[PDB]
Amino acid sequence: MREIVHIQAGQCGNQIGSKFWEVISDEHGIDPSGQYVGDSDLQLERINVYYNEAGSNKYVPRAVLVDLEPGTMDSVRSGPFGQLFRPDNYVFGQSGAGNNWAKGHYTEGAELVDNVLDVVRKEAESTDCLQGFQLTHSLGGGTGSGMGTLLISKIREEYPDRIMNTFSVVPSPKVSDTVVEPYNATLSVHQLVENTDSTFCIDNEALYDICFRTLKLTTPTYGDLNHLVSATMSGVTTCLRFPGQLNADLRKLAVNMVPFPRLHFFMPGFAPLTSRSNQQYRAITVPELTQQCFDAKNMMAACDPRHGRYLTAAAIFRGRMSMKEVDEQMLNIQNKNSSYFVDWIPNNVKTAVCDIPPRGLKMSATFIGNSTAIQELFKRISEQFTAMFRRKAFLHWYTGEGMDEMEFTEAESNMNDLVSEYQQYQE
Amino acid sequence: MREIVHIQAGQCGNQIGSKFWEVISDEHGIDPSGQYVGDSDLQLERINVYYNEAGSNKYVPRAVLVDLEPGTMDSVRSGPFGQLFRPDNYVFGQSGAGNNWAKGHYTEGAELVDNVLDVVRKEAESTDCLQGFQLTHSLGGGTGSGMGTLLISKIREEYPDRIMNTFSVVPSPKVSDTVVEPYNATLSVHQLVENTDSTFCIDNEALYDICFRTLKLTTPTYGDLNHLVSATMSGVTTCLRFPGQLNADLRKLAVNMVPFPRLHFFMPGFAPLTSRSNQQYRAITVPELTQQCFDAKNMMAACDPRHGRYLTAAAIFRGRMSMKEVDEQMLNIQNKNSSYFVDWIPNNVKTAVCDIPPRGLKMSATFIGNSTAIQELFKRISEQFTAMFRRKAFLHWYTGEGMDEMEFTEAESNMNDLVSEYQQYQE
Amino acid sequence: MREVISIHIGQAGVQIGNACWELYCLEHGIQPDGQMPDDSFSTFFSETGSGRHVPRAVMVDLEPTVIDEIRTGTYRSLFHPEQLITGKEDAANNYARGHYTIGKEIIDLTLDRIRRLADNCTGLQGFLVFHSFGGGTGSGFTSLLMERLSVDYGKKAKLEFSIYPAPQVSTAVVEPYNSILTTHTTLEHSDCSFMVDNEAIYDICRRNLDIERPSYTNLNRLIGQIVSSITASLRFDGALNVDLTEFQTNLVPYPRIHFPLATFSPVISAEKAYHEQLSVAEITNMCFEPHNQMVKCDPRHGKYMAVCLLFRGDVVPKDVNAAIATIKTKRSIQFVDWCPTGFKVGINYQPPTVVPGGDLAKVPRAVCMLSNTTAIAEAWARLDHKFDLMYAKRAFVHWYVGEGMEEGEFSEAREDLAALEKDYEEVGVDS
Amino acid sequence: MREVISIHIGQAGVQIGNACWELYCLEHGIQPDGQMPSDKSLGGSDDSFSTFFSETGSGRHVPRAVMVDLEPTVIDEIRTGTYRSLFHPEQLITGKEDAANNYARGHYTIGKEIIDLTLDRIRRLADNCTGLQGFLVFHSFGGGTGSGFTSLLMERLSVDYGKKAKLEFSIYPAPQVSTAVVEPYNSILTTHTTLEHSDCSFMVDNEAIYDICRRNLDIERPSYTNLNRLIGQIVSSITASLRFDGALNVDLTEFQTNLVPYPRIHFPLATFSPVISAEKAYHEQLSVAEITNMCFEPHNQMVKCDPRHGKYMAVCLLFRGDVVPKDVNAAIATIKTKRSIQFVDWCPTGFKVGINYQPPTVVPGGDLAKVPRAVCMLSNTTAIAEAWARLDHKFDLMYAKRAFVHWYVGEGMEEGEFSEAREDLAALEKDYEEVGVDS
Amino acid sequence: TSPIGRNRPRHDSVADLMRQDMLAGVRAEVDPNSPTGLKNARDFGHRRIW
Amino acid sequence: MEIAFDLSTIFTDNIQRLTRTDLLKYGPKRYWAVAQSIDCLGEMSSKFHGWKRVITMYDKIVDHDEEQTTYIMWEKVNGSKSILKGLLRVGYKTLYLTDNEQNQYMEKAMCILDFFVVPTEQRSGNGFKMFDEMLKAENVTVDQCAFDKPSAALQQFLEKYYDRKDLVWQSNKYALCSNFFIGRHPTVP
Ligand SMILES: Nc1nc2c(ncn2[C@@H]2O[C@H](COP(=O)(O)CP(=O)(O)OP(=O)(O)O)[C@@H](O)[C@H]2O)c(=O)[nH]1
Ligand SMILES: Nc1nc2c(ncn2[C@@H]2O[C@H](COP(=O)(O)OP(=O)(O)OP(=O)(O)O)[C@@H](O)[C@H]2O)c(=O)[nH]1
Ligand SMILES: O=S(=O)(O)CCN1CCN(CCS(=O)(=O)O)CC1
Repeated sequence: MREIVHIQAGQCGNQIGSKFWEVISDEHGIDPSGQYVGDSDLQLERINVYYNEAGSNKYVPRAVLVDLEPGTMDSVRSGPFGQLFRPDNYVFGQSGAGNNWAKGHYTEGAELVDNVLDVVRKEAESTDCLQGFQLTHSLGGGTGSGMGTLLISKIREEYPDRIMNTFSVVPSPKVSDTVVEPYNATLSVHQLVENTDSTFCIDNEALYDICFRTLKLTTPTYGDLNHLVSATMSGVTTCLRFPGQLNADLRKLAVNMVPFPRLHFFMPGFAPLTSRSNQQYRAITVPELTQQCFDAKNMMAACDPRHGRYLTAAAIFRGRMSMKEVDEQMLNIQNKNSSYFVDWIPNNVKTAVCDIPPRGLKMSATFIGNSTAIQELFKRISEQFTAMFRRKAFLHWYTGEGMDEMEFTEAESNMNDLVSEYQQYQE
Repeated sequence: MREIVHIQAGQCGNQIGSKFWEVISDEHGIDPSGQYVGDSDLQLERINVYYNEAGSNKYVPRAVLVDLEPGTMDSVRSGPFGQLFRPDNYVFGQSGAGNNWAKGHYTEGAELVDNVLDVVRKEAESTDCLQGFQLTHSLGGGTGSGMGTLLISKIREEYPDRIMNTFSVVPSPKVSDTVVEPYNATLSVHQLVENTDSTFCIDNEALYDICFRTLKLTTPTYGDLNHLVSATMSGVTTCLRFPGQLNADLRKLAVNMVPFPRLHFFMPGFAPLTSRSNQQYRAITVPELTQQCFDAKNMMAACDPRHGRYLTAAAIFRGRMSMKEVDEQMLNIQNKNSSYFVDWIPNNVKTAVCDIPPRGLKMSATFIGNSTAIQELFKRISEQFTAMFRRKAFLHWYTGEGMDEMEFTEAESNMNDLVSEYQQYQE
Repeated sequence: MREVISIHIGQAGVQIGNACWELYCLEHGIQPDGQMPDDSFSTFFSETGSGRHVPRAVMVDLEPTVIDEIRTGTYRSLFHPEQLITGKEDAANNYARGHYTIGKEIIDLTLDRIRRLADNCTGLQGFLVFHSFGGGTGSGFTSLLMERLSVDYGKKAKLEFSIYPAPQVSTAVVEPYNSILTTHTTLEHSDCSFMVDNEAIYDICRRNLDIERPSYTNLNRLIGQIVSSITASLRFDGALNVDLTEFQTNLVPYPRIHFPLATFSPVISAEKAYHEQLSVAEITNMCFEPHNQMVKCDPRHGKYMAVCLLFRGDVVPKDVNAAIATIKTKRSIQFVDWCPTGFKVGINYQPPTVVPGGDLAKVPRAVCMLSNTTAIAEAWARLDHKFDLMYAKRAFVHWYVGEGMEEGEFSEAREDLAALEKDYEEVGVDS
Repeated sequence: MREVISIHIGQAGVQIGNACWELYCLEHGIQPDGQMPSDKSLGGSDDSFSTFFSETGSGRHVPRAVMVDLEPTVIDEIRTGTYRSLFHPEQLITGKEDAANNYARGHYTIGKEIIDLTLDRIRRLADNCTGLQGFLVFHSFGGGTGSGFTSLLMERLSVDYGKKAKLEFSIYPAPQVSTAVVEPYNSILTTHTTLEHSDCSFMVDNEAIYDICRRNLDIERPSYTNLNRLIGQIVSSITASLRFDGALNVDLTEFQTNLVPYPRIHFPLATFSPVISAEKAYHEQLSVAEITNMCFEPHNQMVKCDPRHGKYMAVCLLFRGDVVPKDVNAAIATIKTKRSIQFVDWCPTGFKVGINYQPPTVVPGGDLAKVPRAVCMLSNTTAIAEAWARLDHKFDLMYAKRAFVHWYVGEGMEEGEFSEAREDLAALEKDYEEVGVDS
Repeated sequence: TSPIGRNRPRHDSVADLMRQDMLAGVRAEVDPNSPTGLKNARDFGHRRIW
Repeated sequence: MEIAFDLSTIFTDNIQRLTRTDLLKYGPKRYWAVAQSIDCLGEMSSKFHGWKRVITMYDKIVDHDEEQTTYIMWEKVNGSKSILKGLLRVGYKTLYLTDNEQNQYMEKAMCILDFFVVPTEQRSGNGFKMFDEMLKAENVTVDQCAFDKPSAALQQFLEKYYDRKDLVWQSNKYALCSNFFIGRHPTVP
């Protein structure tokens, strides 16, 4: 009754989406072949949110797997849980955008977006009542960033009323892996501001820092970071699929956390993250859970919230718990840190509780925050873009597909306006 | 009760008949040796429709294999089901007709027609109450196109009231493998229009297109095409062998479809045809089955059904399904495509639901369509015949066997009347 | 069940028969002594009851040196010793000597042997006459033999494989006369005359096979491959079998238009076949190249009328249909407007067998494109020009008229061939 | 699904292609005679062989190579060598007379003889592959054939195809070890064409690789075989991302976008840092940090130039084997914090990282030891402008006296081409000077 | 040498495509040391932590 | 798996040797059962291993440039009906072997082209019987045989049933055992 359409774009988007679907199938007890092997009636109930029916208790996701490189489709199919997806939902081009925003946004992305929209519309029309769309991509690349932004614009044009959540992986200079990432990020920020209901900024630096200092993982790979992002993504929409004492869908979170239309860039997080060595030395009750939630070192946006007060906060709890403890913990964390919250808003934290925790955990909480620390996240990109555009480096690659310097200036101005909007409420 | 005599003429007819008997043996659990190894009582209560009991749990098919060259019949004897047929039912000549209608109809065919009629009469007199005749042939060849028509004339003279069913493979220009096939096609349809009661038009082009688009088979061999035709043949007469909620035998179909004596050319099809990749991810339901039955790409004739108004249609569903769903789906198909059906017939389609699906299949539906679009095949054959007859391209071969140039003129004119009548009711 | 009588006349016909029977023995696994270490060989061999296999062939030739080579050769044990008909004096490249004078000496024995072969049969399909137009006996004796066969077996088919004079390469001074005289008897009695040219096969061997100096031992092997591809439908099963009767029905539009060409597609060297993807489309496309026909003529200057493609080996019918559609899309390959479906297809499952030491390479598939086109009239025009030049001054007609033969039949045959080429020109006209 | 075309021109190009195709045959498990013994590899993810080797129905694999040379000696040596049955006989294009170390002979007089056949064979190869990704061109930068015929073929290919990528692996003349007296003339005449029509030209010096072999391999007196093996290793590591699975796959278009900032500034360097003998490898730890550090030292560059005088502009590190991105990030941080390694101010991030999960293969009998990790550091450094300056100085020294101009003008090539090429190279050096200076 | 009969043209792939219950499901596991196996283990897998 | 034919009327024993000459004799025109068994077992092996195309086919064997031997294990069920319990294809090939210390070899050794046992009979301990029968019939020791891209399960099979471990891998996707005493080195370092 509240179906969600999932779109994966680019290599990072496809890998995070594969991890996300693996985690959801774990939660719903769905076999990797599409069969249902769950043991609880709750998992099968309201399974239509993320899955369709294929007869003989076989369920397939509503995912649309999108990339300009067929190698990503081959890897997804060969990887675990790759048999779960519908083959007709695999849409691909001849070759990747090559880290070029224009290549993936004006010619190859334009040619493939028709097929992608056809698949998305076919999936959406089958739903009884879709709540909205969620999309996973990376801002640093060409294919993901550019053509995912094109998809965002097209879908927002087609479905103006539905909730649009993008879990974009923003680039950071510490863990830079490409050269022309600032150009694509700056060109995508404008589209993300314009045509998204709520976007969850994710950074690789923050995920590596979490895996290194919160966990004690030796040689973390992309799989662990994708699993953390997957856990956050699953915990965001846990109320839609399971009963709870105080439910909250995506629209409720958007209402709570968006004081103003452009101020919807969130900061995700996960509560029960702790090392394997410290499993037995630390309890997992509500107080320490919220303490982690609001800890500055447990954020996936690679920004210190201590440099900017939160506009709003939201901790979506899971598992059996008492609302009194949750409410008093939220009040304590909002009063003891009054310098880290805005005064002009009386209550900053929205609390949601679900009765089903993730498998293997007694209770879990997902923290998302509309802090003003995103100022630094976009300031890094603005600085890099300004430095590169001062001497017009690598610009001929973008101008060779139809772009112009005027569009680059427009994107830079829009992102500067957004960061100024965050700044002027910091005070 | 309601026994059916099956006759295989020519190489293509023999191949199709062998595949059809393999399919039927699979349906009824008949071992290739002729024994019964089935597991359901309903597979044996109506074994007399297609088979004769040999006493020692052996069920020889009621089939007559006729071909002017012994190579095909030797291959059938050495094939997988060489022990099934009665050894004396094999009737053959010394040399083939050589793709010559005159050779296979006037002298070489007529030498063997006496023996063929003798064995057909012997098989027919062994039935409790004969229903009709099934004959499989190809219009493009010489042996098939001539001997089959002569046999049809002889049987119609002998049995004027029994139903006559011919599964003819009409030649197609895109898969043309004979230089003089339009001549044989015209000289065959001349007798087919007057004599038979239901001709199922099959095109190799349409079958290849099905195996490519739908089943996504890279290398479609003749086994696949013969198996498709066999599935259609099994679906047509499934109400004579298994119980069903709604029953429709050959005579019921003949009454329901043809409004006029000469409009008995049908376009068949099959609903559950799906590729291996999409096999698991597609839920087979009555709406999907009906949509695939009425899909233009699923037709087994090259002519597009969208180019002419449907006169009558018949979908013989197989499997346990609710009659309300079937009726609502068929009415929805009629209403959506109201421009594709004749307005002077209120209900344009006949429905039949059987209880026993094909083995290994949960739900199936066989489509039989009678549309004016079938005039396209005859128009193409007429164009080719006119082009070759303007200069008597190969007429000397036919005139050497006793034919006349006036007979060729009559056949072209008579087939033009068939095109005219089909075009008459299409506006 | 279905067996074919093969007759070889003249040195060219006899040597071509040697190559053909070597190829057949290799294909069916028959040793040169005749012993075989199922029903495949029934077409081209007769069971002796004792396990030996005698080929159904007659080697007739006026000069005995080549037949003596056979009788002293490796294959001296295959053929029936009384089937190797011999004479004493050759025709000396004279039509009259082979037609009347020396012909009547052994024509009765040849007819008796042919009747003996036909009587020991149940399913006779046709005749395979191998001869050369330019030769003396291979023209006159062939004419007389076919004249008697058209009387004794008027119903059976007569497939003739004739060596044709080359446009430039010549080995005789009076071969135009013999060819012109034989063109009379080809029309009257024969049913399909797959003429081939020595110069065309020379060019094929020089270009595709890359051998620089072939001496008849590659030409005969190629002709044997062609005839084996033609007759493979009668002894090996497969999809879309093509018997001789349907072959003639599809290939011969009019009684006088019965002179098809011949072509073998995958004729490539051993070291080049290893690095080439010999797809069905590729071989079908390279069939129609002008530099691949075995007759020295340009098919692009004429209109195709009926094309037979006898595919062999591992071939899928859908590939054949796609290749034929590709061929029909091209405008260079022009077909007559009155034959919209001028393609006849045969797909035999048996791949070709390559002879040890042969020039041909081992390939999984092959096709023999047999096209009846109006472009063959150029060769007849060339022989008409040569005959007119040689007959204006009456260069050597005295040798003919001095051997019990009339002068007027020269002009009669000349106007017969003129009528034939006029008929081809008339038929080639689009409706 | 992704295929590239390898074109080898001249003696140096063909000889380097020998090692390149040996490396490819060992890497993809293809025997030198053409057969691929592994039937199971004809399926699944093991279909990587289609990138270089075209498949035939007979089970043989035909490399997508065009070995063209104006003289038949080297190609005949191949045809009598072990790889005689590997290449297609029609692809091995031969002339009758070499270019005699003359640009004009290779460009016009002898070029026009077989340029049409070479283009026909290249077109035939291109029409066979459905996923043509680009062209790999191997040629001696200062030879006769490898200059003139390479120029002609490159301009013809640019006309015919256009948007398809074209990557050149040239043998730049060494500052001191030059085997011919007329090297700079051909070098600067082909500089004009290689700049206009190519996309990424990775020049190589023989002396630099000689020094690398002497130091890192203890090979006192090396030969051309070692140099060819090293160049083949570099090319295999470059193309590894097109045929193997790994995090951060780098396509050719990704490489061009990341590394080439301006249309004319497209002449990078190349180095295969983890080059070490079988003995020193035991003592070395061979981790990501040290192999990344070894890339940037001046003694490991395969062009005889000191990077310290030239600020780095864009670096593409193509890792292989057991590599985890955290190690690459740490190495990048340590490289950026170094004061000696000077980057430009207009490129805040100049590292493009490509990781592959296929460890490098080692040819038996080769000097390179088996390693678990490998990396190619392709840097668009400005310091090679010193090498161009040396080449221009040599050209000026010979052209001040018209040393051998008559040889060139006697084959239909104008004398003004020398001045045109000199001013083009001067413009290229001026562009490098303009780009290198900080804002 | 003997005549060769072929079984590929006699294959009937459609007879299996018409099934709707027979599902393979189980698939082989790629080599962990292979690049595909390494990618599946690193970018498509995770060390369990809760 | 199951085949609607009585395989006991052709095959003289449970595990029947099938050479190229044997397969040519058992033509699909009159002996379709053996060809269908080969093709279906090859299709099952390809489906289980996930290969893009089927590597084991009757036509691919009969027309192969080199002689190959395939092994079939069956079981008569009732009348004209039988089941198939495995497939094994072996043959001789020329391999460019490379042992330790970068020694180059060029020796002729047995190859394991295809080895597959049906899942229902995989736990019955019958693949060992099939391999023992192959070794007895072709009198080749495990020392001088080569494995074409052996799977993991094959690795445990070898190291458990023959105590053969540490399969040294060659460049041609072949993992031959640690027994390189076949012949002298064509080249030494
Ligand atoms: N759908 C099928 N079409 C077939 C099959 N076999 C042949 N054909 C087609 O049939 C057409 C010719 O039919 P036949 O080959 O059966 C000729 P016929 O037996 O009627 O006469 P003769 O020439 O006297 O043998 C031609 O288009 C073939 O491609 C088959 O198994 N299935
Ligand atoms: N690394 C390497 N350098 C080579 C090789 N062959 C030649 N060179 C260098 O390339 C330059 C000349 O190359 P040539 O091979 O002489 O050039 P070409 O243009 O092919 O010569 P012609 O065919 O005589 O016109 C010199 O600097 C040589 O040292 C080789 O195999 N490997
Ligand atoms: O032998 S037993 O039946 O006990 C075990 C089954 N056996 C294992 C070894 N191989 C599998 C190799 S592969 O098919 O995985 O490559 C044949 C099957």
